[PDB]
Amino acid sequence: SVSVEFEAKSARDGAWYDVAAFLSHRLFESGDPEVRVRFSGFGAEEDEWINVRKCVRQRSLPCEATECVAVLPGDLILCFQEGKDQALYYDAHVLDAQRRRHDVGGCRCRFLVRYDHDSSEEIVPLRKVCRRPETDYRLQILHAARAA
Amino acid sequence: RTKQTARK
Ligand SMILES: [Zn+2]
Repeated sequence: SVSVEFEAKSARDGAWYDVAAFLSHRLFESGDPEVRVRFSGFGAEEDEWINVRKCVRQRSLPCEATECVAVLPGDLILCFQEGKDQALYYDAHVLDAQRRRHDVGGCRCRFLVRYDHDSSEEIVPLRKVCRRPETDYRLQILHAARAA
Repeated sequence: RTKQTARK
């Protein structure tokens, strides 16, 4: 089997968070079902009704050191915006990549990103980047290129 | 695969 985990977008900040459980559902005549969500990092007081189609998706993947090759200009990624008073995962697009030789610490590559929600830009290391699961495809392709 | 801890 292959497990499928989810992340959901909060209406409080527009950031994405891991989902620990789905507790309930509600339906509308107009469409767009909603699901009651318990967040992995938080408790019952932070439970939220979430638009299933628009604000729930398969969990983004924290990148392995070698997986930097699967992060391309033009990609949507989930990027850790770390600041003064808060540090949250926000959708961003990769504008450019500065790819450097890896060492003992792993990936030395750097990525210029632009956050979707505020158009702000930042240079980030791989450790702040989560790639969408479909990019696994890319990796698989690369894996097929290896020697038998 | 572990994410960093979000702080609100
Ligand atoms: Zn790298």
